[PDB]
Amino acid sequence: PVTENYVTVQKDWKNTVKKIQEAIKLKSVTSVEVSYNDKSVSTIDLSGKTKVSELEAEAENLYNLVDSKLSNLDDGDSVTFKVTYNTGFNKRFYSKSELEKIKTQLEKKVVVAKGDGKAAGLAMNENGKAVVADRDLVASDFYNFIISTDTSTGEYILKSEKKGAASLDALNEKYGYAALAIDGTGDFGTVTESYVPAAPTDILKSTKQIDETASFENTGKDIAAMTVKAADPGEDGNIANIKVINAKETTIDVDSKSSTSAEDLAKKYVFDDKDLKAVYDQLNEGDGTTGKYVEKVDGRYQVVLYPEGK
Amino acid sequence: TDIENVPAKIVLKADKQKDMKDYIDDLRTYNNSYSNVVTVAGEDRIETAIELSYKYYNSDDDNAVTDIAADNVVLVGSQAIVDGLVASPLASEKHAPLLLTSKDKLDSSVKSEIKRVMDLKTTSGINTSKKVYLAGGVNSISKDVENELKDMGVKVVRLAGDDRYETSLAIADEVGLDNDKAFVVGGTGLADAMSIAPVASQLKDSNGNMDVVDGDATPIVVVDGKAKDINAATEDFLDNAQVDIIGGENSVSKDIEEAIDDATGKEPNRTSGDDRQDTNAEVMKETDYFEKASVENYFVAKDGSTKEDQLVDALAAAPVAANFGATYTKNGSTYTKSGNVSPAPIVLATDTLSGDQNVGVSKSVSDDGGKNLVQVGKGIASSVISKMKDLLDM
Repeated sequence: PVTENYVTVQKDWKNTVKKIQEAIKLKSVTSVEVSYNDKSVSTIDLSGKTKVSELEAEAENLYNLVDSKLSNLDDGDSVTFKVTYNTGFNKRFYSKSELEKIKTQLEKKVVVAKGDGKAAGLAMNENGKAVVADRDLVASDFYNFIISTDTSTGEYILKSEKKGAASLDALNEKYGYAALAIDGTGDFGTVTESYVPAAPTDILKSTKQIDETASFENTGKDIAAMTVKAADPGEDGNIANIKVINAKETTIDVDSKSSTSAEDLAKKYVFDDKDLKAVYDQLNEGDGTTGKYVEKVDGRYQVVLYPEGK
Repeated sequence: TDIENVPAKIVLKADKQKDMKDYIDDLRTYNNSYSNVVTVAGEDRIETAIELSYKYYNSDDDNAVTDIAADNVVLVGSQAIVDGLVASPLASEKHAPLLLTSKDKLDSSVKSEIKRVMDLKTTSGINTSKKVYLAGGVNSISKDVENELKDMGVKVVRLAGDDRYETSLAIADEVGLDNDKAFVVGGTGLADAMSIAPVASQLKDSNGNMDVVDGDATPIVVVDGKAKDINAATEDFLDNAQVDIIGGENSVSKDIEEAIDDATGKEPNRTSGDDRQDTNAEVMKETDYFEKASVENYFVAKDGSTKEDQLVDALAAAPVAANFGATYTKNGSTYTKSGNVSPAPIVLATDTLSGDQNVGVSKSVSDDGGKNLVQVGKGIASSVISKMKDLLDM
């Protein structure tokens, strides 16, 4: 269970609340405590709710609660959200984004790899004879994948289906299973069988995760369907403290020619050297990431500075 | 400042660890430069001393010398550098500012500043701890200034003699030879004495350590170096104290040096250069005064090449430079300090900066660079200021 702090600005407040609503609709958020100028005013507890329709309404109430306050925030005032959430797919829903990524990955996963022909394996049709195949076969050659929702809870889910006989036949006349080493001169229908995909029975949703060992297991000409197992465990009761202030946010790319120079940034604002020295000292130790003044995000070094004034 | 009141949120992005560190280092340099390179000047010399007193005495400045009401004040004539030449160590030991007035009339600006630093207010009275010292005779500070101060209702003590040599003795007698040490300069060594005023004004306990609460200053004595000997009054004062002479042989000759050797029983030391600016540089190079690679703050003032009377700017600033970094305050009936002391020298230069001085600053400055640079008064060329900023990494 992690406790982390975050500071956000006023002109990006709609995005920050949007994110909290998105976590609520995934059933992760247990409570949200809203405070005006360090004064607790309201609390939202989502313990009993276990359906997307129920979570959507409590998501809307949060936006309606802090709409006029954040829209008219004055210099010196602040708003704080204390969010308690759980982690792990045995405690939250899959989002549609996460399911779409898994879908692409499953569609392109290799199910039958091309062999040398010196033993049993994949054979391809060459003018009536079975020769070494030109490519590997993938799951999307046999199955098609569908994203829908559960009729009990409303969470997004992922399921698979056998392709049509038309699509599968078009494949059966080109690739097949050779149960013995192919000499490249043996007839296709005689030296090759067609692969048989199994009927899918599992669905990816809460409490489940893709079992990459069982899924698409090859046993001769048989191919297993997408199989799921118990999801990995997560921690309970993480805290995220998100503050919203009325400050201008400015980003500088040090690796650019147009970026603000350290000289011109120092004429505008006034900085504390106890913090500037804290940053400099950390960047003289290893990679410079161990410590709270520098971090790596999306493959880049990031440092956040708050000037004392202008 | 609190996060609810910060003006902005800066986010810095970089690919490589080096390019990020180099940006921060440059940011540090310009941040310190723009903050702590200040100029305390005003319209004339009289305003300049007032500007220094308002900023550093009885003030809420981040680098003030004292933030409590002052009990003493030292007054010098604005055109009498000869009289008040040794007045700086007195101001420093008495925890007082050094101010300038006109010879004839007590200027209204000085009248007001004395009230502010001393905390004189019509709602309360002047108690018996409120004294004002006068450095100079009646041809330096007239009787009118003396009597107008007395009508105000404070104590006035004129320290003066028949000439500059007697006057220096009166002032030095007031400072006190508490650590068996004194400085000697020649009657013509105006800038030479001004280069040692920041050193003399440092407060040190009996074991030679910095102590702004309990320490004592080091008196300065002016002698006539165009004689064959020293007079009795001078000889009586020095007793058996270690003597440091500031100036060349053409200011304090070898026979006066020998005279001090025999009268004291202790071989006198001497720091001297080829001209005014070289002697200034030599003071920086002497390890007894400023240890190598350990100075963080620097002051700049005019050298008086065109007119000697302009040395008063350094005269008023010397007590501040000797106590820079600490602040004199109270906590009940107990006096104490706030911070740590790091005395500063005064560089003397109006138009150009001698190469000797360049070596002086480079030796004295710490490896981490300069923290503060203060420009006292107007008239100094920006060429020397940029050169000083470069020398200090600022």
